[PDB]
Amino acid sequence: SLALSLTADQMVSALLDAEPPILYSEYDPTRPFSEASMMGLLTNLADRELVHMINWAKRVPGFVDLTLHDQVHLLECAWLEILMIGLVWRSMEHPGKLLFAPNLLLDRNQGKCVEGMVEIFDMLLATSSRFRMMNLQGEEFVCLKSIILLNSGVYTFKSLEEKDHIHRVLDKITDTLIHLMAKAGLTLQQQHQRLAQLLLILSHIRHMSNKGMEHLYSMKCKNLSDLLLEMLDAHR
Amino acid sequence: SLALSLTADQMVSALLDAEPPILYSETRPFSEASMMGLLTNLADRELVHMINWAKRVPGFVDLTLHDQVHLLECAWLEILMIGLVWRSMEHPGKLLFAPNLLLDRNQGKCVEGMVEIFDMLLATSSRFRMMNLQGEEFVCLKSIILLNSGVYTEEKDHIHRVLDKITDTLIHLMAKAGLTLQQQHQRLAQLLLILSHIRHMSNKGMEHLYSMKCKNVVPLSDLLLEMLDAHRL
Amino acid sequence: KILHRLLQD
Amino acid sequence: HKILHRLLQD
Ligand SMILES: O=S1(=O)C=C(c2ccc(O)cc2F)C(c2ccc(O)cc2F)=C1
Ligand SMILES: O=S1(=O)C=C(c2ccc(O)cc2F)C(c2ccc(O)cc2F)=C1
Repeated sequence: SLALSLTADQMVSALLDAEPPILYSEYDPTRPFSEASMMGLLTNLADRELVHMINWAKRVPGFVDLTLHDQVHLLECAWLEILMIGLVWRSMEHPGKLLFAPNLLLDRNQGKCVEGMVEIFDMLLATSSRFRMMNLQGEEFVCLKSIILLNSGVYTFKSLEEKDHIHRVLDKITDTLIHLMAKAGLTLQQQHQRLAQLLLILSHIRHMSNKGMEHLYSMKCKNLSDLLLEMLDAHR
Repeated sequence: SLALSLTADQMVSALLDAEPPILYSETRPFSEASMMGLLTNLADRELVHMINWAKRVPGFVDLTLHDQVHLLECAWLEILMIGLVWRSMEHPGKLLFAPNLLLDRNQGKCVEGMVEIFDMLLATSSRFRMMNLQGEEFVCLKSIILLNSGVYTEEKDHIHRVLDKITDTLIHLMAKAGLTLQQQHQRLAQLLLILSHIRHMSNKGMEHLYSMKCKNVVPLSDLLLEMLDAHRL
Repeated sequence: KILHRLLQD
Repeated sequence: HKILHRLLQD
């Protein structure tokens, strides 16, 4: 209820203050890496990020007003989307490179170390170049990331009055995005165009998550942390 | 180019006039092979009309031949699904693949793994019902899927300007319906967020067709195999 | 290359 | 009771 009674600026400051930290990798550059090592670095990193993401989700306005079964469901469908949009956001100031960690900056040739990883790398890179071209703002980013959390699992669900509450919160995040674009000087036509451009990117983020979900499911059945396999079996 | 110098009302009528026809399927209880065959045959014939519909999408003919191929290869199942979901709006709990082929989720059990995709499609149709999706909005969403789905995989500046044009058309439609400024961008967001689920359904449907191509249960058409092979390289 | 042919027509 | 089920509580 308090999430609905939030002004747009209080919505932004709540999302900004809830941002998770940028974690570091175990990456030791004494080694050029094998496939298992580079995969171990990304797997260990994503496992520690999931713990922060879970506690980040509890501070998303309206997420706490949901039942525990619904919270588990939204996170199970959206966890990789949230990891990826964060990676893409961290990589905005590093063209042609993915900043997995401050000490783990990788280009596409290093992504070829893992079989099939290069295709997902280019998609992640193209998304980061898109955020760069649009000059995506951190206020817009935290809105998009919370939209993913509330949207990606809403149609994979009597009583269903909770889905109506989620849509009310989603409408509030939409109001917040327009409020930000109106403050930056954009005209009404420019606000609606930018709003559409940002939300169409979520379609590609869903695409990368689906492809990445198959890539991880292959690595499991080809020789990951327990929390990650538990998330990976949610797509099965 | 000409798509940009065109008004919002002219965008709607152009998209409406380009709408493909509703095709029919070719009575015997269903099995794994029979139901997969009817869906494969129906989808193969729908693809031929989609290709001619795409050429009538404003701005699509301005693209190069390779870029047209890439967009259709990336979005073909999305476009089939949003059309199926659109046809099934006035049939709650059922999927209208063809006028003579209306199926419920119990009939989706005739094919393994088909149930999960059926439930997602039925959920999207009920979402369109709850939102009271208009046909003018539907043809805008379908053309957005065509131009957007493959745009990240300048000729892209043209596609993005055409995409902005469709956003202006959607907002123009909502302002004609009497919606307020807040109701306009809210409904715009609600419609575009559905495209993320349509993409998710297509990816799940793409996995399912690759399994049947390997399981060799029903021979797929050469065009359908080419569209399916494009999602791996 | 069936898709190419169908786009030519 | 899964891991995610418990971390959401704690
Ligand atoms: O597509 S990826 O190259 C990117 C990631 C990934 C890892 C961490 C992260 O914060 C974001 C990511 F996307 C991963 C990823 C890789 C291994 C893993 O166990 C989990 C993952 F998510 C593969
Ligand atoms: O996920 S599905 O249950 C739905 C479809 C589908 C078929 C035709 C159509 O017009 C729309 C569809 F979604 C299909 C589909 C099924 C078989 C096929 O050969 C092509 C397809 F597209 C599978």
